Amino acid sequence: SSFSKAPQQWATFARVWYLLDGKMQPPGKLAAMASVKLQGLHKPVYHQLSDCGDHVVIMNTRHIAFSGNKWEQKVYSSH
Amino acid sequence: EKDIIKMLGLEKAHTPQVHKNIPSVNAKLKVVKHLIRIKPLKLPQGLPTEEDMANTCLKSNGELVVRWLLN
Amino acid sequence: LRSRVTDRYWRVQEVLKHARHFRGRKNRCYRLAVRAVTRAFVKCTRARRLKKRSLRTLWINRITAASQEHGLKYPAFIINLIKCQVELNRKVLADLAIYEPKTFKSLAALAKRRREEGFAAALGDGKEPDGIFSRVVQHR
Amino acid sequence: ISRKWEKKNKIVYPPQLPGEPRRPAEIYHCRRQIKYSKDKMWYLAKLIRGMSIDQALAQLEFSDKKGAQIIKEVLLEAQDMAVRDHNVEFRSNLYVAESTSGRGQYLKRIRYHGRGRFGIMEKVFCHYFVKLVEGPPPPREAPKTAVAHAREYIQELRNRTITHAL
Amino acid sequence: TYSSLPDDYNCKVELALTSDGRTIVCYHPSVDIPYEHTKPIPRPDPVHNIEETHDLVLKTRLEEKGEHLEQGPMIEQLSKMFFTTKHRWYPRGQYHRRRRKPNPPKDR
Amino acid sequence: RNRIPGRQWIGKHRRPRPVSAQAKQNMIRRLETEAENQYWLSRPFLTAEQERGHAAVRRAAAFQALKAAQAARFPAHRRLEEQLGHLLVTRKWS
Amino acid sequence: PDPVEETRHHAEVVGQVNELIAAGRYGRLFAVVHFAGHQWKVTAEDLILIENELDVACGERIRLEKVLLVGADNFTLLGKPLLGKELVRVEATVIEKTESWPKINMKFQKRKNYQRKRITVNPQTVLRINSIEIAPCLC
Amino acid sequence: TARGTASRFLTSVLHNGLGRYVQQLQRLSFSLSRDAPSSRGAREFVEREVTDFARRNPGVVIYVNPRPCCVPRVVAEYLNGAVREESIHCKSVEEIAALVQKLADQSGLDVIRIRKPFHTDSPSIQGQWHPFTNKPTTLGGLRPREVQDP
Amino acid sequence: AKKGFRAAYRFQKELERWRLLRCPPPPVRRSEKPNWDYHAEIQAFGHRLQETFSLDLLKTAFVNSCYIKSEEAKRQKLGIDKEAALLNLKDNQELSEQGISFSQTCLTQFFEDAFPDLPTEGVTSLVDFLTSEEVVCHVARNLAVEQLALSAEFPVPPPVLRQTFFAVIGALLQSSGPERTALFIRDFLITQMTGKELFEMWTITNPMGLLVEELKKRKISAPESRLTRQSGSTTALPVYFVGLYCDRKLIAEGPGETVLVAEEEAARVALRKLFGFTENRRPWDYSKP
Amino acid sequence: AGSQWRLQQGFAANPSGYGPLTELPDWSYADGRPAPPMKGQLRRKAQRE
Ligand SMILES: [K+]
Ligand SMILES: [Mg+2]
Ligand SMILES: [Mg+2]
Ligand SMILES: [Mg+2]
Ligand SMILES: [Mg+2]
Ligand SMILES: [Mg+2]
Repeated sequence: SSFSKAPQQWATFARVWYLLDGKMQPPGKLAAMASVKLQGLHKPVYHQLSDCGDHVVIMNTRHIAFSGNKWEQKVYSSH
Repeated sequence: EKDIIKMLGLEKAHTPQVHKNIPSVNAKLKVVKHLIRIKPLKLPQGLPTEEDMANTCLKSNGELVVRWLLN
Repeated sequence: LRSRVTDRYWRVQEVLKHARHFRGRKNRCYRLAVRAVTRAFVKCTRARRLKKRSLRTLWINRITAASQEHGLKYPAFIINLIKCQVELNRKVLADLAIYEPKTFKSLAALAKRRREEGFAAALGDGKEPDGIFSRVVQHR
Repeated sequence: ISRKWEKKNKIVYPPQLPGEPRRPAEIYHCRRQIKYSKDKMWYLAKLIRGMSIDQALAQLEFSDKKGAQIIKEVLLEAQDMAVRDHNVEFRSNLYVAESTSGRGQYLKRIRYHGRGRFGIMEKVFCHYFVKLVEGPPPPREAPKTAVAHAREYIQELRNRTITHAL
Repeated sequence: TYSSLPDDYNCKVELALTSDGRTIVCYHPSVDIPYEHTKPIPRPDPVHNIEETHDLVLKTRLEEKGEHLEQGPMIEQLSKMFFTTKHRWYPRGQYHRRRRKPNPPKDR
Repeated sequence: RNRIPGRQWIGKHRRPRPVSAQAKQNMIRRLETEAENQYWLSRPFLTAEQERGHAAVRRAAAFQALKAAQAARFPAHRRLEEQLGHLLVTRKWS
Repeated sequence: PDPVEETRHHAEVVGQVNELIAAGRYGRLFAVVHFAGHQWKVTAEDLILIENELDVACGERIRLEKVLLVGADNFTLLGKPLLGKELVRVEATVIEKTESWPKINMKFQKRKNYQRKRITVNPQTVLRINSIEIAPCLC
Repeated sequence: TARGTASRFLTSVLHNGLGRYVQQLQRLSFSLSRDAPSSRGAREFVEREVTDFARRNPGVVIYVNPRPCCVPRVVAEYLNGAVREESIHCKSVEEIAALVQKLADQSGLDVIRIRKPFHTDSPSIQGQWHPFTNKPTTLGGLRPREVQDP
Repeated sequence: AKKGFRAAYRFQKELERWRLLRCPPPPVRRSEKPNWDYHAEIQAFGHRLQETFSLDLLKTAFVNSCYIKSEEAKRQKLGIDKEAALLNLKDNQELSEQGISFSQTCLTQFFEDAFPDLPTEGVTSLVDFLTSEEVVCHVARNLAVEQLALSAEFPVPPPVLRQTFFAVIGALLQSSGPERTALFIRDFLITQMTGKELFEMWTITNPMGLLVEELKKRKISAPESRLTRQSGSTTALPVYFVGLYCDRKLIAEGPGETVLVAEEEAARVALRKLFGFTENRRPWDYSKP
Repeated sequence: AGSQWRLQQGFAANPSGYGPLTELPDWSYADGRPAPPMKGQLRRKAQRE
């Protein structure tokens, strides 16, 4: 790209913000793509030791649509 | 079953070995027929002669090509 | 004739020179060092076997990441590239993904075109002549 | 036994050429076989590191430790050597560059408990080492500011390279 | 104009096959961002913030006010600034500091 | 909360581990291969009578070669060069 | 697309690339070469470490013909699975014929008194790739 | 182990082999004995192979210093300044020739772990990947939920 | 007291190692070390580089005026007459001037022929960098030119070492043809720019100003900067892509931390493309002419 | 992977099996004289014979 050494490294390891709507979307399918973006498993420069990672903004999370009867069967427990 | 494998020359896996089709060999193969893969030997160019011994190659589909990568 | 070991200084130095970077009393005491040094070498060989596996796993993640960027999954990108008789291992494909964004698009474009030809043959009667990219060239 | 601290005062440096920076003085002094313990003496030694000699004596003047008087005698007699044996003027222009405590030779005794049992008692002796350097005390380092942390973190994110790249 | 992938982001890939059949060629030139797809440079964003005159009778003052918050409030300020946690902003002991390599190998 | 009594793979009560769809396909792939195995063994080229001693000279010669090689086991020759070559230890530059 | 038009279009692209390569309008070249059982992504003025000893004297110039891939900024040529020797020529120069650092291989089993320690010194060869050339002959 | 010893990248000294190849070995010095039985391998090598070795490699200077010693040694110096000590104590003639030939082919850099089996300068031909190299541009560069100015 | 001598002597090998670590010895010349024969090294120097040198020329090139002055002080100290031989020793002052003048002329010819678009200021920076202090001293030290140089105060001062290296060029110029010395310059001085990029050797401070001037020569009105891509404007790590459009056509694009930094990088890419000094450029030819 | 496709087309399951990528010599001298044969190739031509 004929960039200088400093701006070339900065551009490659840049942080990117994503927007993900949640209007009538199951949280599991919402989390599957959100997990990939957070880890950085979409960049071909990925590596666990590196700090590669992208912000994700999820809106309309009150309108998620659980499939089947999971609204009454699935339980979240803590002590 | 171990001895029959040993006495048929099948010690190393995934290495083709040629045997006759006489009943004596077939008697031993029937015992270990669940441990081996058997395919016929095809000869598109016939049996190799003494001139083309070093150019023989055995393809995966089960045919012996006498002249392999000429020139 | 009373025989005594005199080079015992070098006997323990051959062991402690591999344990200079340890934490605690393992870098000074000989009894605790040998058990640490011996376990250090065992982990060296086992990790060396896993070094090839880990790097192969890393390459597939990079290939999958660079293939999803073009809208093509990893399983579809590999089998439909082999059908074009392109024998590139996963090591160089990862390198092409990072340092050759244009070329990796062509390989991804090649795989998608080959895949779309395979589906057309199945959808038809199966008597369709092999696709312009699906023709097999045998060297002999 | 080992006695190397005493011999550090016999080192003679070559004469300095004109124009070179003035070499600050260095005075090495120690006391051997003090009845005070090794660990107890350490806290006093840690106290006076990096302070000028005048305020170092002031702090040890009112300390209630038995070793406070012992250390104050060492500093006072080391100051006299600096101004007389060495050509160090301004006897108030010295700072304690290094102070530490070592262990001496212990005497073993028998301590009785009862039921015919006993325990070995170790009479404790310790050494004190002090080095005085001519000049004002060095300035103590302040904690890293908010900008310093941000500069290091941004620099760290800029050193990153593609691991197992080509 | 046939392409398995769209020609809008990286390059305009054009595949082809040699008449002999032993080689696959592809002409893949770059695609440049058009002028209509870019926004004007926000040049005067801190126009008054960068250069503010306190008064026209006295010279301007470069008084960078500082609070020097304690270690507590400082870390939570940086963590929120860089979108990280607070556990990595604390220093480490002498053991870890000393064992770092003074001259790490450098490639390229 | 729910435990498997004793060891989880031995005894009267075991783990309820079921068979998977992948396992069924592995069995079928092996069955198809073995189905072809027992077809190629069905029709021999020669019958039992026609193979009576067809290759016995080679078998006899193979055994005779084994006897000959095993009967040659004997200590190797000892020569003067081996004994006189030890004096070269103290070779000097005069 | 119709194969009748597809072949006609393919002729134009091959001719266009052949015109581009014949006029010397290509910049830097990279190539994927198969050598010593491994595939290397190689461009001009690089180094590659070969893990096996070669019977080549130091300073000799050797030629590699197992070129899987070649390409530049504006074009890329694929092989099926190899490119012909008359299309791309790659030459490399041997620099160093050395030995690897001592690698340790140890096997240990608990409470059976079995330890085996051996050190492996693998001979190595360092190659310098000088030039990659593309012939303008392309059907 | 790798964590115990140092590491270096694959580097050629003075960009050797690019324009021309220069034999990095500079000199050798043999310290053998005329009476010690352990120096027999060194003495046989000097009489036979040293003269022929110098002809093949005119870029090295060979020093032979027969003096009373118990462990024969050969010292090899390279252009970059690295000096490598070796012992030829009680070795056959062909072993000395193999050992000396190996020292002639080495570049002289320190023999430690090499992190990568390749080295390259400017590997980013036709560009290097950045998160904007494959994302299409929106008309006017608008953000996903940005309201147009007019 | 354990009987024996191997243990006692082997530790003396360790005691020497500790002393060197505690008190490192000052560097000394290779001449004072036991293995040295000056005439043998000179002959091997010519064969190592595959060049034919004149022995009289080389020994004239490896003697510096500093060494001659140092020797004369020793002669006066001892009061022994050697003016007939010592004073009649030609230094390398004349040879170095011939080498430096030819090297700058030869390097300029290479860059003007290979890079027609480089301005007069740019090419002057390129040749000065390759003949600078740090580049030449590194090459001379790794080529055993410093080991054979007769001078006082080892290690040889960088100004003195650069003088000696170009003296060897002067000796090669009079021994072989000028075209033969040109190959020597190409093999050991042009190769020092491999990997390095323009504006790392030709430092300028106003890329935008210089770009407009170059476009006036090329008859292009003026570049216009537009923000192509951006990611995060309130974060502490923003990323901007400033692109330059002339007549609504993209010619360069550069990233950066801020818009001002990115915009200058856009001009850097534009200048690199205009001057034919990109990173995709044809690699320097090293084949036999 | 795709070994089943390669077996269908007649090639080896493993791309290292008797293919043109393995039999051919990987290096040769610049002037053009042939390189010495590989140790592996000579061994592979002895078991085939
Ligand atoms: K059970
Ligand atoms: Mg009592
Ligand atoms: Mg006790
Ligand atoms: Mg006690
Ligand atoms: Mg249990
Ligand atoms: Mg069960």
